Amino acid sequence: IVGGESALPGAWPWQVSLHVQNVHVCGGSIITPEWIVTAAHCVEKPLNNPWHWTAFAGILRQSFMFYGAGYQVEKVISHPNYDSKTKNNDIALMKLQKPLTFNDLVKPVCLPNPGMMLQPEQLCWISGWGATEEKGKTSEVLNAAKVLLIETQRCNSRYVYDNLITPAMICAGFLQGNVDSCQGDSGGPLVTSKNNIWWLIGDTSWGSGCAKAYRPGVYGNVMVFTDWIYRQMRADG
Amino acid sequence: NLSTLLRLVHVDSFSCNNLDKSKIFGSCFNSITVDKFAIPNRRRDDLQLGSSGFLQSSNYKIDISSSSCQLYYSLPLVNVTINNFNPSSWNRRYGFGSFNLSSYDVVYSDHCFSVNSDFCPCADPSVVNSCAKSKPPSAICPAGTKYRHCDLDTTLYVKNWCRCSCLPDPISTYSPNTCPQKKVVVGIGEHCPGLGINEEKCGSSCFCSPDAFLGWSFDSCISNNRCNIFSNFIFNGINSGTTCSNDLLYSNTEISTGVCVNYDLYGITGQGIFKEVSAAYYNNWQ
Amino acid sequence: VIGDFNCTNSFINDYNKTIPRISEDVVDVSLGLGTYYVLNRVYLNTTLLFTGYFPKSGANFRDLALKGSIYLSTLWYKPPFLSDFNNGIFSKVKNTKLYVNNTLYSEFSTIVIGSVFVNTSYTIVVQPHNGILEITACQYTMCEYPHTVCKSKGSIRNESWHIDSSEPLCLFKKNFTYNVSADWLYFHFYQERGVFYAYYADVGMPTTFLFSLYLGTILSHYYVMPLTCNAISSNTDNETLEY
Ligand SMILES: *[C@@H]1O[C@H](CO)[C@@H](O[C@@H]2O[C@H](CO)[C@@H](O)[C@H](O)[C@H]2NC(C)=O)[C@H](O)[C@H]1NC(C)=O
Ligand SMILES: *[C@@H]1O[C@H](CO)[C@@H](O[C@@H]2O[C@H](CO)[C@@H](O)[C@H](O)[C@H]2NC(C)=O)[C@H](O)[C@H]1NC(C)=O
Ligand SMILES: *[C@@H]1O[C@H](CO)[C@@H](O)[C@H](O)[C@H]1NC(C)=O
Ligand SMILES: *[C@@H]1O[C@H](CO)[C@@H](O)[C@H](O)[C@H]1NC(C)=O
Repeated sequence: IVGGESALPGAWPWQVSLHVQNVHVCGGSIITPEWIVTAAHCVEKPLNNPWHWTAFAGILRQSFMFYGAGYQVEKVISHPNYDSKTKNNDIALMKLQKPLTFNDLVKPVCLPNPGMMLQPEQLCWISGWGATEEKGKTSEVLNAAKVLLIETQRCNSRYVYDNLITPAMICAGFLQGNVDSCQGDSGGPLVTSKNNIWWLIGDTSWGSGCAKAYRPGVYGNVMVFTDWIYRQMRADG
Repeated sequence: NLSTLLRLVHVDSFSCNNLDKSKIFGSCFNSITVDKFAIPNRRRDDLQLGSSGFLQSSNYKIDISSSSCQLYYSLPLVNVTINNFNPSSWNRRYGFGSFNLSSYDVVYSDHCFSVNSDFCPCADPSVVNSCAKSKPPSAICPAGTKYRHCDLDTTLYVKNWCRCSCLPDPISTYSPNTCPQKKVVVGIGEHCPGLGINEEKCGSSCFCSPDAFLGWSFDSCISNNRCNIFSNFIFNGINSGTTCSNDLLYSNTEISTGVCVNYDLYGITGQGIFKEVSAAYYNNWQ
Repeated sequence: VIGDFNCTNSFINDYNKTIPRISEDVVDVSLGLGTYYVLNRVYLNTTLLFTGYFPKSGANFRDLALKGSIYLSTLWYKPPFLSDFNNGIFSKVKNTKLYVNNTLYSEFSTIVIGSVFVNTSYTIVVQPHNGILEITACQYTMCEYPHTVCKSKGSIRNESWHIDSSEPLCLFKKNFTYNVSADWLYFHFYQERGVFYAYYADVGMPTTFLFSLYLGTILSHYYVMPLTCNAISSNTDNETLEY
């Protein structure tokens, strides 16, 4: 997060950071207290054996325990039609073996229903644990920033990406720069304000640097993958 | 004299703002500033008292909080020429020439840009070597100015992909803050600092292409086989100074002989009868 | 110190002797020298008894002409060189003729009359430009070191006696002509009841009328600018400046 500010301990209980080998690598979001929504590029073949994974919730500063006080991931389900070259369909699901009862600062986000009628220049918010300016370390505290959604037709211009955005992917941010996410902000909750309720409609998949002109962030559109999530929940039980 | 000015000039329209023409015929002022420029046919409506047109934004701004007048006159097309010169300094620094247009054509500015001294539409050729997609031309920029800002970064699999600023053009760019060329509006008695230059056609020494200069157009000014030229008069102070009128009370009347007439000749008062008599004893000072 | 501005401070001397010169051949009004015609009146065959400002019969002159080559002097801008304009002065000057490539050039000094020689006051200057007298009375900006250079056989300096980025308010501006091949020139300057008069003549005993200007004030001082040149020395053509 570049150009943002530190996130106060308000009400943003939809950010879960996954820790492997006692170090933070990728994050995620929760929609129901039985699954974790996150990216799929961090669930590659070298990242197998989901038993060596823990999840933390309600933790702003990443220092509250050491190899304990976490939730062990039981099984991870990834998208079958995932490509490592173009980074398409980059959505993975992780299931926790704990009930994760609702308490203070614990409230998931509902899935977006088909037909939201989103505005073109809609306002959105980003959050995660990443670098500060460029090629930095993991932020100790939680920071957030404000981003805007740009059109896919304008994002497919020959000067910004040269038609490298699939219909299942959307672009967001500022074309002028100074507002982007650096390396380490995997997953990330991209929610918006509508009908007095937040809707998780984005998912950070890949990017080309941060705070760079003509290089906006890339967020996964979960509108097409809405039916795929419901199929995994019904097949589980 | 107001009569001598309107007679020898083919006046078509004359209106004053914050000033009445009654007091002009006889007064005293300190100084008079006159501004003259041609009138475009298509942009003839942008010269009104208050308009956000192309002329009042990049060519000449008309002040409203001062007593001024507007003069619309025409000039014959015989033995006349139009001077089209670029008042910009940094534009001609990199080898700017002329518009090379036909006669009876005037150039007006609609998109004006202002840059600082540390500006060079030229990239460092040592950095552009590691570029494969959208590789801009580069040359040696003179000392004292930084080279063009370009960055090399990979998106998903393209190792050699260089991104620069001022894309696609400074007139309509996606990131105006990143490009050093910024739009400016001319003020009271100020010219346009310069026009937009396409960096893609710039750069031996850094020499931009003559077709890279964008943000200008032209239009004829022929009406009834005559050219239209605008004139603006601004008065600085009133009831003071030395620039007084002449047709206020002395309009060079005629000598009326036969009857007695009052005298105000060279500071002498009286009455007398006139009589023309051939004399030759007068000198050039008496 | 004449004005209140800094013109130049390059090689300025401290003091000198600078003794004035008094000449022989006092005025003689028996033929017409010292008198002047009426303002704009023509008088036919008669005898007129006119009461005006005329010099005294049998009076001496003072040489106020100054010539410099490289260095100036501080005492040049101090009394008694800065005389007082009590009622008026009568000047007898000559045109310094210079021959360059069989061409005739005549230049002489410049007279400046005023009150305090500042921006908020008026100042009258009469300088010749190759036979053209530019008599202007505006509110000039006089500096502490006024001077004037010569056009023909120009010096290594530049004429700089006033500096103004804009035209000040002026009450009189008109050019006059005279005979370039003349020998002597005469002038009359005096004031009465707040108005100023001026006269000039190139040939003949009497003097001709120039103009009449109303000022409303009382002038008190006057000074004659020096003429910096190179052809007014002994090694060059033998010729001197007299005012
Ligand atoms: C110029 O004026 C003088 C002074 O009046 C004139 O001299 C007298 O003129 C009258 C008129 O003819 C004679 O009667 C006198 O005898 C003259 N006196 C002398 C001493 O000459 C003179 O005639 C005038 N000249 C003209 C008019 O041409
Ligand atoms: C009186 O004559 C002088 C000298 O010719 C005029 O001064 C010239 O003015 C023009 C117009 O500004 C300049 O281009 C010349 O360089 C001036 N010459 C010098 C020697 O200074 C002056 O304008 C004349 N005055 C009037 C009222 O016509
Ligand atoms: C009155 O006298 C004047 C001057 O002598 C003359 O011009 C005018 O013609 C006279 N009037 C008549 C009606 O004769
Ligand atoms: C100027 O003086 C010369 C010499 O005395 C003379 O020949 C010439 O006629 C004079 N010119 C005028 C206009 O008086």
